[PDB]
Amino acid sequence: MEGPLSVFGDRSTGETIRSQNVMAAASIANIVKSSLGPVGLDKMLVDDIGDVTITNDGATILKLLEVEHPAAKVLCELADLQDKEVGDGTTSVVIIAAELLKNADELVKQKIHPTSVISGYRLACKEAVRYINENLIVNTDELGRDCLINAAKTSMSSKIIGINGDFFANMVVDAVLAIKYTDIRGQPRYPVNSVNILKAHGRSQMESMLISGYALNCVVGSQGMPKRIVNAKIACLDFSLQKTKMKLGVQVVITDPEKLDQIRQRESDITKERIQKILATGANVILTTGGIDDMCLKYFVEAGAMAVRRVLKRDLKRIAKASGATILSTLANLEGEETFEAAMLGQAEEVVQERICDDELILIKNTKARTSASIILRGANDFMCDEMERSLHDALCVVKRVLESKSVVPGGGAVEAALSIYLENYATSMGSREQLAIAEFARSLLVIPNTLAVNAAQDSTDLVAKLRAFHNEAQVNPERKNLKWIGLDLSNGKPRDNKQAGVFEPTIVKVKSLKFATEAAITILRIDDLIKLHPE
Amino acid sequence: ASLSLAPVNIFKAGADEERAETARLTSFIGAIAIGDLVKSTLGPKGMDKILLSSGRDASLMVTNDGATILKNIGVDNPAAKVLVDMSRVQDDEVGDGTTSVTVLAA
Amino acid sequence: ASMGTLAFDEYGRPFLIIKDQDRKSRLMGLEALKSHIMAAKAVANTMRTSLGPNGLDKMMVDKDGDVTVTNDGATILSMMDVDHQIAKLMVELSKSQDDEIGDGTTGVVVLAGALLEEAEQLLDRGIHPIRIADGYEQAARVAIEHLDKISDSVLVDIKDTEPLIQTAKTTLGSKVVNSCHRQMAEIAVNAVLTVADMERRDVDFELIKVEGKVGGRLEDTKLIKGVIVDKDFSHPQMPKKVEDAKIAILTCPFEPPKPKTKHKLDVTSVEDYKALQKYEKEKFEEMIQQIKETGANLAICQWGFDDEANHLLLQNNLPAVRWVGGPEIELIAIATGGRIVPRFSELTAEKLGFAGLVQEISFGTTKDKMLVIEQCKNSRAVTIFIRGGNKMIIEEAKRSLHDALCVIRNLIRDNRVVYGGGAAEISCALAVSQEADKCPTLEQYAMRAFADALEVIPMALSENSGMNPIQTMTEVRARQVKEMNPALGIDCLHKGTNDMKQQHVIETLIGKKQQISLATQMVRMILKIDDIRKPGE
Amino acid sequence: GMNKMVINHLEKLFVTNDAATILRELEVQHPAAKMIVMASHMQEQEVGDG
Amino acid sequence: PVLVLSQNTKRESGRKVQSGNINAAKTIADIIRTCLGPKSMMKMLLDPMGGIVMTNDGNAILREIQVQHPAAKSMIEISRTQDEEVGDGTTSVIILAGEMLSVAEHFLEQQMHPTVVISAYRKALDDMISTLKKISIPVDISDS
Amino acid sequence: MMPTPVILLKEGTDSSQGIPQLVSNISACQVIAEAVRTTLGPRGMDKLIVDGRGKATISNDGATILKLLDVVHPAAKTLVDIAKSQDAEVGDGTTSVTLLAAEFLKQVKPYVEEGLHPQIIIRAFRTATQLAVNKIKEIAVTVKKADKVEQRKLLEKCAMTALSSKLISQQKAFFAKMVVDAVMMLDDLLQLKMIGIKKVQGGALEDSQLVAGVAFKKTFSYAGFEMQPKKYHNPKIALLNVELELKAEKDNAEIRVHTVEDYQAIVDAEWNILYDKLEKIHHSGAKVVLSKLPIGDVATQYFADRDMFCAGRVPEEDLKRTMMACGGSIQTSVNALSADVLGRCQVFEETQIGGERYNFFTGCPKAKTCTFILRGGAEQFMEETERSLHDAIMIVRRAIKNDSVVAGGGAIEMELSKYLRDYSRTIPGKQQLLIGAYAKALEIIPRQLCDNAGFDATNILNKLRARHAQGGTWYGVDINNEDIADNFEAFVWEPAMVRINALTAASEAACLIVSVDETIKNPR
Ligand SMILES: Nc1ncnc2c1ncn2[C@@H]1O[C@H](COP(=O)(O)OP(=O)(O)O)[C@@H](O)[C@H]1O
Ligand SMILES: Nc1ncnc2c1ncn2[C@@H]1O[C@H](COP(=O)(O)OP(=O)(O)O)[C@@H](O)[C@H]1O
Ligand SMILES: Nc1ncnc2c1ncn2[C@@H]1O[C@H](COP(=O)(O)OP(=O)(O)O)[C@@H](O)[C@H]1O
Ligand SMILES: Nc1ncnc2c1ncn2[C@@H]1O[C@H](COP(=O)(O)OP(=O)(O)O)[C@@H](O)[C@H]1O
Ligand SMILES: [Mg+2]
Ligand SMILES: [Mg+2]
Ligand SMILES: [Mg+2]
Ligand SMILES: [Mg+2]
Ligand SMILES: [Mg+2]
Repeated sequence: MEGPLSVFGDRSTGETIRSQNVMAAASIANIVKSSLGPVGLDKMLVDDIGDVTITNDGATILKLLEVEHPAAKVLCELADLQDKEVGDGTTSVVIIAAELLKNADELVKQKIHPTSVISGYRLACKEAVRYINENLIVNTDELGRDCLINAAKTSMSSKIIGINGDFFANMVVDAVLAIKYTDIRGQPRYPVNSVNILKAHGRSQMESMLISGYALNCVVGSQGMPKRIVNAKIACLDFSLQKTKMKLGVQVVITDPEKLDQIRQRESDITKERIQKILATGANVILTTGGIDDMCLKYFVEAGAMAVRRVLKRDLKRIAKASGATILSTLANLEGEETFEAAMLGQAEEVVQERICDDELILIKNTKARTSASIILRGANDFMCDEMERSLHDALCVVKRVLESKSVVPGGGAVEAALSIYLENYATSMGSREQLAIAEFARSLLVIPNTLAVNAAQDSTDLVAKLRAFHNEAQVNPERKNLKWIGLDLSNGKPRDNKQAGVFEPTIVKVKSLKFATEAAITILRIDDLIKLHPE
Repeated sequence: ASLSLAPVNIFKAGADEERAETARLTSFIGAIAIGDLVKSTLGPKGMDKILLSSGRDASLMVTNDGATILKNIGVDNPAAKVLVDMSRVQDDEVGDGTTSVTVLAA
Repeated sequence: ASMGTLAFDEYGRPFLIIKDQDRKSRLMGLEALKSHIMAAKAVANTMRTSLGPNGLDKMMVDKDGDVTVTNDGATILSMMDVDHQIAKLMVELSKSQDDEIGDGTTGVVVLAGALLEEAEQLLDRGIHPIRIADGYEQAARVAIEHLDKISDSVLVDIKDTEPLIQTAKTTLGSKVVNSCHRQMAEIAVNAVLTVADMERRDVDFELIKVEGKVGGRLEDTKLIKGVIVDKDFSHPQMPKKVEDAKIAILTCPFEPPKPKTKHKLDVTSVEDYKALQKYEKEKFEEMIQQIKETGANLAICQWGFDDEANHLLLQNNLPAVRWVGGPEIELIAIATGGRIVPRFSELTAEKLGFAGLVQEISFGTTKDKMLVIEQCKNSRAVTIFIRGGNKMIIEEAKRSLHDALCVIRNLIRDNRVVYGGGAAEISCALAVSQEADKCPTLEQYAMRAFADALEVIPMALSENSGMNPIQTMTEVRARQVKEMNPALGIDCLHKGTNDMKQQHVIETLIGKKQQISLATQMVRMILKIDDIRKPGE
Repeated sequence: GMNKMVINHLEKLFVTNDAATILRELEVQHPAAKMIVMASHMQEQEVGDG
Repeated sequence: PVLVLSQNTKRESGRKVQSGNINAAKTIADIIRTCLGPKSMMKMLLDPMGGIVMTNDGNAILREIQVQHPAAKSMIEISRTQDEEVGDGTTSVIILAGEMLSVAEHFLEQQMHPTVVISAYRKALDDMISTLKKISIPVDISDS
Repeated sequence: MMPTPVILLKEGTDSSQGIPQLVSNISACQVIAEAVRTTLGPRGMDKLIVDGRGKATISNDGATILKLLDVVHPAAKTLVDIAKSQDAEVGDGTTSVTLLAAEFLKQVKPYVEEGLHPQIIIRAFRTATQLAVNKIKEIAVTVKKADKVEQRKLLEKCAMTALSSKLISQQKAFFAKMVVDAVMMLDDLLQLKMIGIKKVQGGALEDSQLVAGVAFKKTFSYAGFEMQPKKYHNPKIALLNVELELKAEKDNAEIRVHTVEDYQAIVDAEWNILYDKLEKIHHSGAKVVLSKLPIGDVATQYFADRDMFCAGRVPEEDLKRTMMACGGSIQTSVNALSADVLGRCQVFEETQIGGERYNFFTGCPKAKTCTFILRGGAEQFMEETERSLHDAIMIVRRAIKNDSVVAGGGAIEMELSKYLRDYSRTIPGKQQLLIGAYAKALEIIPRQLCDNAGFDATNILNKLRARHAQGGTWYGVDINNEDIADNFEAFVWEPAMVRINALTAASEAACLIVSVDETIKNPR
């Protein structure tokens, strides 16, 4: 180019590229800042075609956005990773990463070396994690089940299922406890994403349903089939029930016309015999991942059974695990024959086709050999229903984390204020420039209560000053250590004991948020040059 | 390095700077072109040229005078311009030798 | 390069700060400094081959295709169509050297380029460009004092002009006119000494008319102690030579008088008409009679005249020149000792000039005539008539002789003289090295760089002369330090000896000091720049 | 009250919280709004404030 | 050009967005406001397929018209929801939603927070449900 | 955010409103500051800007740089405006003002983002500005001796400081002595038009000079000017506004004659008019003649024959300076040329100065005027020299009128930051944060000095903050030692009004920018 370096592209270097990266990260964080906390508000997103999406989920927003800058794609992927590993905190992690970037670039402008800023950030992250784990956790055993309900309500605040939290939290907790299962190693496991979530516009939110059992977004294959069965014997099949076609390497070549008739009839009698074998054991409900020809549906109809086709593999796996059935890819035993044992059947106290507003689905109720849970969300339109689904997924992940790790922390900026105080006091011991880096980490942590108050339309300065005063008193006066639990009350603009108010978050949320935000800040801060090659 | 072959070009769009061998090349080629043009008019058995201007008047001259020939051509090589002016100054000083001075220089 | 502003906002709203910021460019910091240094080095390496006797010329072509062959650095850089602003600064630097001195226009550029090339390595090692500039200023002061120390003095008298002729020959050694080396030096010296105010120490160049005419040979160039004009006598039957000419210099057209104010002379009768006719006739006769009664044998008007006046001059034996320009009228007055007369009534025998010869000169087969006025008594004006085979060598001869005249002027202004051939530069480099050794601060590096830059002129002379630069320069430096002789330099002409005092290679002390000072000041101004902003296209 | 920086079609800058000035320097194009602005300017002419 | 989001990505925010959504909703309402009750008048809609739809049905009208504002899209979607669920009230619902948003615009201009308005709306909805169930009357479905 | 059949404003009106608009204004101001940051201090660098015509300007002057930048941002125009205002009222501190304003804005940026009311911010800014201004007026050192040697030392030191940032820093003692002699030889009004600054390309900075008199370039001489003499040893000088040449006696004048005798009489009458003017000028005793109007060739030759000097088309400013120097008056009529209206100098000369011819009037003892003659190797070299000297001259004028000096190198800024931190630790707690931010902002001057010098601004600012709290008020950055030092003893002196006006202007700009809450661009 014009410079001696003949690279065919543009080159930014130094404070130019550092300021640019910080500008990008700030842009991404300012997109989502307005959707943080019980007073945050939702966003519309239009996909250039009229496709509309209402949401409060920061990960969802940053996935839907079309980002061009790499330093902002980094934060988008950070939010995605937070959603994958935790399920909540997707906005807070982005805000914190951006604020860490801001303060770190301020230090680099003051000419503290980026290596020193990075060391200080690493130290502050480690010590904040340790201080949380040692001073700021509450045992869910000491608190009981209202702890789980409070964690769910805290996660649901800032969502469109907020005020109805009193009831949605009960639903979420019941569902996670229902899908609780213990495996080998005797460890309790709560495999969310096994709770099924269906959406159906119509009745109000409060009319959403918790299904003790399973809900299938499918219908019977023939209108002549029954649509309710009580003592359901369930057969889960992973193969198709159709007129049998010889495989690729097999050809029929007739030289005696008298065989054609029997061959053609055998092509159907094979599947007929398989279906008869299945039905002879007592299976009155047959779910299939594959298809079911009409010829076969007629067999089921005449038998008085309920057959369902094109079921999804994951739905089938869940129904099987929940009812006690065995998914069969083939009717084939270790004796080279074709049989179907009654032990491969599952059971359920009822299987019905229930009418939801303008569609129909199947409900498998009270499965034995395990308890399962499904949730049918009911709102005013698909936008509401989708946002309810996302919020409920967040709440389910939160309850799962609370049950896996039995530690919670208070919300409303309590943790951030306590960490700000403790780290601004702790920086005095570590070096001279890492000291400044740790102080800036502490100050950055305050962006969460600041943003909460700003969104609540309150004096962020005064509120966060009161918070920091309380937490400093707690950290300097051993007689008032109970002040740690104080955080923001955004409905009144006054600090409050959030452990007694019930504003709880899983420790893993804050810990992983901090770790990921620090990693993102470090990677972006390490960049001091940029070479953008002209496309080809 | 060099004025032209440097990471920065120091010139306005349309300028140029021929360096040592390129400059001597263009100079020798221009001068020798002028000389080869103006010879074959030299001496008793020298032959004439047709000038045949290309303006809207399309003047037509049949000359054996080297000064006239060089004056009436569109020259763009600087060394060639030098030789042309030399022949003109010869024609001003004396009236003969305008082809011999050019051939000698070439 | 880089753009003015690349954010467009942390909120997505338009961020427009500077007008046409998207079309504008910007370079900041060390990359800007290195771009400057690269441009300056390119210019300096272009110029360095035109340095010294064995230096070669450059062929400049203007917009309209006119050719200029020259060795003059100022003329080259003025004809150069540069776009880089640092190259423009270097052109201004050379022009400044030409204004102040009239010689050194290539040395200044070479030295500035070398200083910037050394600053390049100093900046790579991490020194602040201002620290580099300050070390360069310190070393420049040291070199200036060393020049004052090693300087010599020459006599500027009009009796023995050999030192001045040697100086002018040194100045003209590198120019195409070294074929007539001593003739050109002699005429430059005689010109300035004829027209030079010794008491004031001033030399007015308006009194030196440098005229060129194609034809003839360069050896025909001569000094006329008087004036040459591009005119001929007004009437073709007038004589072409006038000896012992008493000259009447007039700025009144030989025509009937005319008021400057809007006037209307009214004719109201045949008697008025005849009176007007007779008035006109008698005016012409009275003008010619006044010029004759003054005793003049020659007239020189500035504004031309008509048929009656021309024929009356011819009849009265008064050869006459018309349409002479104001400057030439002034020069003729100054040369002949005459006074310029605004009207004939004011003309007297004392206001006349005297020239022992006024002649009309031909130039072969041309039809163009020139008028020479010479053999004046004590002409304080002079003319240099240059001949040659083409306008290119004529123009180069003009500018080379201007260089020689400017050098003699600088001698008249300050007679102190340093010896050239790179000897002065080597000696100043030695002095700067010694002072850098005695300097304990961080400017040591800048001063050593200044010395290594001062040493580019002897290296350039050697290279242009085909010798090996490093070998020759190290040997002559070693000889200078061993046997103390700041007159040891590069034997560009291969005379055997390295002694420039023996080869009569002579420079002006003010010239060398001005070279060093200008190079250092411009290098400082360039190093002080760390941000360029330029409009798009 | 906070100030506003209105830039008119002539690229001139006005930094003020004077209502009548802001209205003058805005290019109000809706006729009913123009009528309200006429009222505001008549108030400015009659009284100077309000 | 060094952007952070792709060009064509336009982001509005604040009371401009709130008032715009409320105006879009109440415009959707004003479209079919006159199609409610026994003395309503027909509307002739022109399909893109050269067809014609002469109707009084709120959901028919809103389904045949096309919009680009996402708030208007949401209102048309809730009309579709009402029609699919109960098959009546498709314009009463639209008008009620428009009026509720209109009256909330007041409190939004008066510095009240949307979450406060929403909590009030939900309390009021629960109490509406209670009052309807209290004032309802039974039916003998055997009475043809 | 919805379409309307008839829109309120003209289509194309772009309105930016709220906290985002305010933060963007602050960012634009940060950009404008960045554009001049690197020029601050003795280690400051120059900027090269080029116009559309392709003419480059090279400057260390912040006002110049910002005028040349085609700034269009409505909020960032305010920094350019306050730099202009500083160059107007003081003549130095133009970079400091912009840096301070932008740093105030940067420091309050976080609270603006967190919703702190701009009215509160501007109230705090006003309070801290009043406090800092009163503190400068209180601790400024004003020697109450009125001694002439000490007042020349003071002016020389203030000028050396004002010049220790330019491309003439290696000659700042020289140029400071010259600037001081100039402003001390000016009259009470200290008119800038009474100091002439000629720029003669060619020569060295040390070859530049000050003329205790007047000097101007030769003006289009006619024939005979070289026959004129060029040195006079006690000349009397005729300063005129008179065209001396054969011309139409008047433009609406028409002569009408019906006789050749009258015709000739009229011709001779024109000649006698001119010759009578010339004879009066000659009999006034004046050996030098200067006219604001042309002097023709006839008059030139007349004066050459009388051995007089004549120059026409002399510029009005050079004529007024010649008048103030030699002690006469400019005459539109030559009918009363008395010795009271003639001027006088001890020496008049015409000399060669670097390719140009210049007329020198030297030896005027009653001269209330001086003319600088600046040498250098480039037009822009001489222009930046002139700008540096203008800075120094304005500084010296302000110091003459109020010799109240503070110390530089950031000493005064660190002292005020300490004082304002102290004051802020004694107030409720909302204004406390903002006045502490003001204090931290004041530290941008020594920080930027250390940055441009290549030091560790952090360590140096720690040293300064420590030494200013232990007792000691004139400690600031020492550039050549990469350390700190008592700058009042090192003689880094700065008129108090410089920093007073810098703080005033920066705070006013910050208050304005922060009071703006909406930007409405109309379509062109
Ligand atoms: N009832 C409440 N009172 C105060 N703060 C709350 C409350 N509920 C949630 N928060 C705060 O909101 C922050 C995140 O809110 P939200 O946007 O819902 O979560 P996410 O970070 O997953 O987007 C948490 O830091 C939490 O402290
Ligand atoms: N009759 C002749 N015999 C031999 N040589 C001749 C004769 N006439 C001319 N020449 C040669 O020809 C040359 C003249 O050729 P010409 O076309 O006039 O060239 P130019 O225009 O350069 O004078 C002279 O060098 C002369 O020696
Ligand atoms: N005869 C000579 N022998 C050795 N050196 C010479 C001779 N003549 C000139 N030089 C040197 O050549 C250098 C370049 O001067 P030159 O290029 O001729 O003039 P300019 O530098 O003004 O273009 C001078 O420093 C001078 O010392
Ligand atoms: N010799 C010096 N040592 C330390 N600091 C200095 C010196 N000279 C000037 N300064 C400081 O440099 C700062 C700005 O200098 P300068 O660039 O001249 O100001 P501006 O560009 O605003 O006119 C002043 O605040 C002054 O304190
Ligand atoms: Mg959340
Ligand atoms: Mg020379
Ligand atoms: Mg008012
Ligand atoms: Mg109805
Ligand atoms: Mg200054």
